[PDB]
Amino acid sequence: SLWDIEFAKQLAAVTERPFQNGFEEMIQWTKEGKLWEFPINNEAGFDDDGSEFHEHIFLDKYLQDFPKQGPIRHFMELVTCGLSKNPYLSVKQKVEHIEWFRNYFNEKRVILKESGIQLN
Amino acid sequence: EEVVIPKKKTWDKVAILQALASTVHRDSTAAPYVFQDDPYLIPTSSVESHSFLLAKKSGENAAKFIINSYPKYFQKDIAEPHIPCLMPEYFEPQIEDVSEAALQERIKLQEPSANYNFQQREQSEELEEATEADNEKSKTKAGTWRTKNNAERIFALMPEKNAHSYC
Amino acid sequence: VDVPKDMTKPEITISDEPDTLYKRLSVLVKGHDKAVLDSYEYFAVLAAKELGISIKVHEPPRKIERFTLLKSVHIFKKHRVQYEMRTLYRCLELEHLTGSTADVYLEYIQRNLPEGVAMEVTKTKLEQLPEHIRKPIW
Amino acid sequence: AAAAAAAAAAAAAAAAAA
Amino acid sequence: YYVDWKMLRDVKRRKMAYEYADERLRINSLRKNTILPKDLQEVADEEIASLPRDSCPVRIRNRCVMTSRPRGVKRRWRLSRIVFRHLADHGQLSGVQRAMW
Amino acid sequence: KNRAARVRVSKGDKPVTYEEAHAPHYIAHRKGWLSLHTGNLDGEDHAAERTVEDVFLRKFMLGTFPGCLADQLVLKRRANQLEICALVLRQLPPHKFYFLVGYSETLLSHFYKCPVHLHLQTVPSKVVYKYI
Amino acid sequence: LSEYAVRMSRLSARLFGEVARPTDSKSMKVVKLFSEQPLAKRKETYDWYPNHNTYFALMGTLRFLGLYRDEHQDFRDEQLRLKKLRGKGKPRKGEGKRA
Amino acid sequence: RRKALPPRTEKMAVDQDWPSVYPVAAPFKPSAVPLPVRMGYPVKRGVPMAKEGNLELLKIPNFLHLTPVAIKRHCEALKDFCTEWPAALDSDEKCEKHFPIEIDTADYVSAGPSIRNPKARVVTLRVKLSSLNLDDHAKKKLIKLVGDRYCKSTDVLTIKTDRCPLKRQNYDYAVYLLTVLYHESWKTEEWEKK
Ligand SMILES: [Mg+2]
Repeated sequence: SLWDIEFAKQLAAVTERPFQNGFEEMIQWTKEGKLWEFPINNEAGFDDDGSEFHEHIFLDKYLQDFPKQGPIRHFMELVTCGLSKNPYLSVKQKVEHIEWFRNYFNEKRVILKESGIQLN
Repeated sequence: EEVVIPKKKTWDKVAILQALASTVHRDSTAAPYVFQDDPYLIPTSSVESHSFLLAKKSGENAAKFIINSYPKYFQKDIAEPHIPCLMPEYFEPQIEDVSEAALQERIKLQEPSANYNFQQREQSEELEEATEADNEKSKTKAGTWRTKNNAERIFALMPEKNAHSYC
Repeated sequence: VDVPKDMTKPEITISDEPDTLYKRLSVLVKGHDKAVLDSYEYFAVLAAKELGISIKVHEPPRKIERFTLLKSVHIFKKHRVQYEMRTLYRCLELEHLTGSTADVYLEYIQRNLPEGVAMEVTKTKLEQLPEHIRKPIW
Repeated sequence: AAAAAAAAAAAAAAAAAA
Repeated sequence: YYVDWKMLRDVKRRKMAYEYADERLRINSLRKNTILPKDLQEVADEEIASLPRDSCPVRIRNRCVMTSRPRGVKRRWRLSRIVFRHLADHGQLSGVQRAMW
Repeated sequence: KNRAARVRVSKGDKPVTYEEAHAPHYIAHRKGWLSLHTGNLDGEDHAAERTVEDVFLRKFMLGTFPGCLADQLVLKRRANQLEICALVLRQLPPHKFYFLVGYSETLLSHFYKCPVHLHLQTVPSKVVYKYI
Repeated sequence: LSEYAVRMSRLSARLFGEVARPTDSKSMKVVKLFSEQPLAKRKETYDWYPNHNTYFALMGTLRFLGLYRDEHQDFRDEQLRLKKLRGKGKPRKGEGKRA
Repeated sequence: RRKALPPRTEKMAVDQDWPSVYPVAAPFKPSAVPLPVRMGYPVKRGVPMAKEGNLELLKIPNFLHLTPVAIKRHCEALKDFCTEWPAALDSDEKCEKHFPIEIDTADYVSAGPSIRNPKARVVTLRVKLSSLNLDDHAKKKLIKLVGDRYCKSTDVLTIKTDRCPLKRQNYDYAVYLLTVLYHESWKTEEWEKK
């Protein structure tokens, strides 16, 4: 409703005022967001999609559609260990990283069968 | 049994800043905070203070005009918390061909609002009681003879709801 | 003479959740010049004394980073200009604090921090024991 | 050579890391 | 405009290196390991060679921001040894002073 | 002969300010730095990001206040908000002073995504320290 | 080195999240490629050069609207005007060589 | 039409409160400071430059808003937000008996538009092995399970977590590792019999 916004702006016209003190300046800018959230922590405004430690450290649940006893597991376990020690990437980026190897291996099927090792 | 753990106190972001502000009251000999404290910039009379405030306001909206007119020079973001009040604003509709999408942009962004209705009614597009209620509110906010022509489009064109008609 | 009345109206509430406890809160204030650090030490010590924290303050050794550049523009390598960067450290060592007391002290400390100095805050959070380890057998 | 079997899912379920 | 055409091309090289950062990271994983058979690694060499030339991070040259000097530039300030002195001697950089010891 | 950040001595009639009257080998000894921030400390980062903004601010303020700038800017950087202390001659009327201060306080804020304070100190003329 | 010790070391890596089964040093490279952010993805690398196009265009536009004053550009314009007045200006594209 | 105004010095009251004059950080405007202060290297026949038009006085940080009277007035208003420290934990000996786990957390501040600092993700956990219910076998297994992160002389186990992007993720990861170490130090497997 536009009339609600009109009533709100009519209220704000008398609520707002040119600043009378530096403390009021900082209060207003903190409510707006310009001033930092004191006490200052380095994780304000970054929630990482509300993820937890088990979504970053344990990526074994994404390795189910791979040969369990083949060298693909030997290589994916190193890939998973590298990604799990990576604080610079979000969970979805690691999901896409695993899916890239997924589709690459499922696309190049002739080479894995020609290499002499039975891979799926 | 010997352990004593007190409770915590939860306050707002500006509660303690207001507490500090309460310790300081208004100064007697000091000029108002919005004005510069240099004597060459301190207002002398009431008309001078009003003129200085108006000149400062002219400066800020002149800057805002440049920011809105050239948004590509302010698209780069440096602050991590991504303050949204410092981003440039856009006064252009997102969709032009779709009638159902042009109205909802042009109502919130005067003459363009009526042009949107004129373009939507050209292709015999059916408008519900919610799309034109805001279009009528747009006219009621800004805007004698054109009002009757607009109001005929309110009742004659569609059986609109009375709750959105009287408002 | 014209003093406003009823100036105080804060929003303070007490929640039932037990307050977090801290054993040592270390503050490392790094700066370029010693006078600002000394004035800040006086300010912080005095502010902690009003709040009853019993701060202990010591000065960690300074760090000087020097590097060397050419003196001329095109060709002169026998003549060089050496530049220096001094970094002085102050240690505000706090003990026996609670979560809200640390929050209010850090408010009054960081909100008035100077422009040319930086601060490193190291909190030693207290915790008795997690849940799956209290007295379990697998 | 020989490989030892480690129960990762059981530990994750027990100590909230699933 | 930019300072120099060399700087112009270096910005393009950096942009395309960032654009292909993920692809090269994934291809190099297939080449830098011994577990996988070499038959797929020889093809991995082919697709990593098929990428455009300016995509590799090796082509990135660290120049000065102001004058785009390809050499004599400090990494901390991304400044040439001449502009850095021109600013420090004027005192526009904090904590920077002539070394006397 | 060293020539960096040094104004040469004339016959004895040039007016020179305190900042220009001291050679760069007097920084932190007799005169202070024109800018203060945390990027130049030991275990801190992001020095170049602030240096480029510093240079841009010097040039932008020099162009914004043409001919009325007495000395160089003092760029303070304190908790996400940057303050600009300037010494300006009283050449422009206060009406035009107040237009430009309000213009800058929003244009710079919207271009750096950080709050900007602008403080002006009006001097009758350029203050002379050494011979004139 | 014993059977008990190697089993303990294998268990330690599995519990801490490290590499469990034995791998070669040349093979640990692929672990490292994902353990940290690549060179092309670091802000210090891909954000090295500020946008001189934005800087130059913004200052030129404010000079044209009369809010910023560029003394260097004024000097260039005055010198070019004197050059065109004395008679050696910039030739049109396509007539310098043949004509 | 030029107009020059005498500064606030002539109107400053002798008993006026200075927190009302300088509540927050200010660029030290000379018209608001009645203190005649001379900063600068003097001339052989001259004197150090006065406060008017002095760039050296503007360069330095001013602590006028942090005068002792103002600090008293500010800290008195903050007493309502703080809570009282329990006297039952005055000495460390009982603190080690009641809360043996120590959590070292790092917080950082820097001037600029940016907040994110990569050093903020590191979380340290320090636990004394003398305050747990490990037996001889589980203790000797845990020592070799942890390796060099246990100090034999001081009997403290340290767990330093960096793998998680966030501080809270590093913290709950660290407590998970503590729980898993405790639970796995208790299980005697088939290969432990050799
Ligand atoms: Mg050139």
